[PDB]
Amino acid sequence: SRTEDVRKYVVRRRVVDRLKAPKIQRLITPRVKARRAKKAKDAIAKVRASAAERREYLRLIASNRRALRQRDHSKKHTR
Amino acid sequence: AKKHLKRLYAPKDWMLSKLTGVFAPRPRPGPHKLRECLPLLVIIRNRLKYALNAREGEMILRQGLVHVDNHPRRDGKYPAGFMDVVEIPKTGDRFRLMYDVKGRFALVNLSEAEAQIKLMKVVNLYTATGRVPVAVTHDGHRIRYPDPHTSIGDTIVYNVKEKKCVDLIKNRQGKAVIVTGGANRGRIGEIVKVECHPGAFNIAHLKDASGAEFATRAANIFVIGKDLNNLQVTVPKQQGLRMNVIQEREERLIAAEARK
Amino acid sequence: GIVRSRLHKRKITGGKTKIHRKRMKAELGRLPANTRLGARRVSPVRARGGNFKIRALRLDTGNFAWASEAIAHRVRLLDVVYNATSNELVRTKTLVKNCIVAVDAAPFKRWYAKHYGIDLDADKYDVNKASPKLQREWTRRRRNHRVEKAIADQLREGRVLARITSRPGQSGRADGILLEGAELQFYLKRLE
Amino acid sequence: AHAVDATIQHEKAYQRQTAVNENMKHVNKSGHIRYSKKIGLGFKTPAKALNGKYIDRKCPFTSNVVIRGRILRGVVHSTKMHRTIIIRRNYLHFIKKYQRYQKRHKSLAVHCSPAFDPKQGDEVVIGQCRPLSKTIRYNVLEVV
Amino acid sequence: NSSCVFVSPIFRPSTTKAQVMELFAGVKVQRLRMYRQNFAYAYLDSPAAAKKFVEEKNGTEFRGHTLRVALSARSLEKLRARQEAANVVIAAHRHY
RNA sequence: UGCAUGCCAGGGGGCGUCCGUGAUUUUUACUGUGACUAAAGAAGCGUGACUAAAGCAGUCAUUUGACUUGAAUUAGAAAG
RNA sequence: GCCAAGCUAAUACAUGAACCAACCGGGUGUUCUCCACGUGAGACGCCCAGCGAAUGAAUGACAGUAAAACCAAUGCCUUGCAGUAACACCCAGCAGUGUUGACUCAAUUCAUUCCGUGCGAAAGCCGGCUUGUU
Ligand SMILES: [Mg+2]
Ligand SMILES: [Mg+2]
Ligand SMILES: [Mg+2]
Ligand SMILES: [Mg+2]
Ligand SMILES: [Mg+2]
Repeated sequence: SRTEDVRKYVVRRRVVDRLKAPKIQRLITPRVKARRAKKAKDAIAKVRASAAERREYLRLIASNRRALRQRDHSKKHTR
Repeated sequence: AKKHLKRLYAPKDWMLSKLTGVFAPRPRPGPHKLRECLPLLVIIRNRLKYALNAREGEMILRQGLVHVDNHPRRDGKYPAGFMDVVEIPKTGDRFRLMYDVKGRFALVNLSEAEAQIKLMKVVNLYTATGRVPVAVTHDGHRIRYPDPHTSIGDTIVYNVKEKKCVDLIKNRQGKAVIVTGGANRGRIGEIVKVECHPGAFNIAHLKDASGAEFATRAANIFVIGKDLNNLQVTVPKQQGLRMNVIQEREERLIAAEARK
Repeated sequence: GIVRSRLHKRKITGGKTKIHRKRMKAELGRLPANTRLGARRVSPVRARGGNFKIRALRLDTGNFAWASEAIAHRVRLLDVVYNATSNELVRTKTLVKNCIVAVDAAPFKRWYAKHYGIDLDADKYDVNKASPKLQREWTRRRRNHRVEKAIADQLREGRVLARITSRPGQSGRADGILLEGAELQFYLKRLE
Repeated sequence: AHAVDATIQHEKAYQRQTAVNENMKHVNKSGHIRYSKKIGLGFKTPAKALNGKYIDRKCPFTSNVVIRGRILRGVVHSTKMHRTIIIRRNYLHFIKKYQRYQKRHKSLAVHCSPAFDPKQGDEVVIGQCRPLSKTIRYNVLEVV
Repeated sequence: NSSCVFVSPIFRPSTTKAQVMELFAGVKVQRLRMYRQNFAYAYLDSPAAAKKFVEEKNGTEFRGHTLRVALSARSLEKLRARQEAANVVIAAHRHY
């Protein structure tokens, strides 16, 4: 059944003494579970970092255009 | 493709003797061109003499003891070209690869907070997907959001540790440059004018500190500061000043006799 | 095999070239697709660099564009009626780029009713069932644009002439554009 | 939108440009849609290319052909091909041993767009382009 | 601090001028201006009246929309001062 | 994050940059400079590998190392 | 040089990951709430909106002259135009500005298409400690 350890039921062969037991593959441990979940967290963090980087760049572009708009308006007002 | 490099075909700046062996370390593709690079194995063995042969060079390099641009490199065929910061933490060396007045590769010793700064020449600008401006540098770096005033030919001073751009130096007349190719390689001068020839090669006319005028193609210049008195990077001892051959020979004879 | 090199060609002097190298894979050619009208049948071709071309052998559906409306629709190919290379390609129903084909006009007629509220034939789109926000939108669109007379006669008959824009032997697709303007009149004369 | 131009359409296939939709940025002086670009190297686009009816897929001003590489000068030698001309480049070659020159010439096949109409003996400026035929590697850019 | 208040969202194409005054019932509003950007500028009578108007309107639902209100730095007397300067050149423009 | 914008005024000329329109439009050879251009080989600077053909090394203190060592410069047709 | 039958792996092969999780657009409903007696406004519902590829449409600039009226719509000013990037809220500057000597190029928006001949976080491995459903 699920939620049951499988290492206990692994077939062991003895030679004449060594008990030969195969290594269990696809045994997802809590260590492996944390490793898998970290990959998804890193991926979503990366795209959010680039989205924040795009926002800052767009702010710089817009602010520079705004400053030039404010410069000539003040010059026209002082004209 | 070609995997080998004959020693006679290797660049002369590597200073490999023609009688020592048939082959030279073939530089792998990477940040710098094969003809304009200095392989890590050459640096650790022939330049620094930390390794007596290639076997000890691989032992040092494959351990990750050598850092280029704040990142360990385990490959002795790594290009490691111009204006690269090479540091060995186990010994604390921290030099930068530059050109002397002869055009040979020079290991300019760096200090703390100077090994964090690298100068990159912008060779191409393009728009990536999502309307993202990207600048390609001379060492193969792609900057995802360069300064809006950046143009091809300008140089970006870059923080290798922080992985971000700190300032921009524009390619204009009156700025200090260093020649990275041709017969004038390693000379430092100030831009006087740029002869623009569409389709052909643009010609830059420069003048050094002494006052000598020399020219080169615009692709061989590398802006390094606002003017000759203000350089953002430390240059080798000669300060990019080419000396007369007759004068240099006499000085060496006088100095040699003075020592003895 | 098939080569695209100039070694076998005569020089401009008429002299023969003495070839001193064997044929190279980098200069190969391949057999033509000769794509015909029929149910879809393609064969991938592994090309230089590991990329794949789609050598279409039979095609009877394509994505055809109405340039003036700036839209496109997937329609079935009814016939091929003109080919500039030779009428033999028309006789065999060969699909190549720039060949004149007849396509189903029903999807374009359906979109015309949805966009402008006009029934050309007067499934069957009910224009009277549209919301009053849509009928008001029909008035704005109708005033600026009038349909071309030559296009409307084709749409009533059920088939409209079009020109193939894709290369079936290279991409495996049979995309095209509806003939309009002087181009439509040019080919109408050729087809009697 | 427009009627068929008989003087231009005599090719068994409809002649048209591929950069613009002619039966709809690039509007000529006669109020027609006609693609025309500006080539670099300080060469002016001829008025016929700007305001003309001809269709040429190999013209450097109204097609996708681009000019890059060498820019040469020559004299028109033959004008018997359709849209192609032969030019001559006469030069003196130096023989070192005799310290003297000899006259030499080369012949090049050049595509000529229907905007120049050169005559035998005229002198032209040509620019390098992609191979357009077996022997054509140059396009006429100017007629002097 | 100030007598002006910023009010949004006020959808002009869907409301009349008197319709938006209903939310201003009980207050003596001198000048009220409606804008294309779905907001309204209202000049009240006293700073205390404006202040007490924004501690009970922020978040309230008006005409099917939650209202966002805040004190505005615009001043009523500056509008009258600039208007005459604009008004004289309107008549001065006729003189050219 | 308006955390921004301006603070001698003026006219008048001097320029940089890009585009448009205009000279009844001037090149080529030669020659002077400059640019670009792998080594090996050739020429050549320096250097007692015991000399030399070579090589690009080594030298000097006596040191837990100096020389911020050296390995310079040329020619290399024609065409571009 | 070779069959046939029995086992058993994967970073071989195949399959497959909703919520967490955004910004932005297009097409629509005989949907409702308001304004005017329709270049109306706003909610909600539905259909789609990733990289790359295909066809079509549009962008990829400007740079050869100085002022007035009139109509319609809409901005503001007040109850007639001074003057002002643009935008009908939730972003009051979240690109009005790619590059080249030159592009049908880079990149963006819209419509439709991709059918095996594309696109996993290899459903992978190993280390340290503090030993950790971040
Ligand atoms: Mg495993
Ligand atoms: Mg080029
Ligand atoms: Mg695999
Ligand atoms: Mg542009
Ligand atoms: Mg452009």
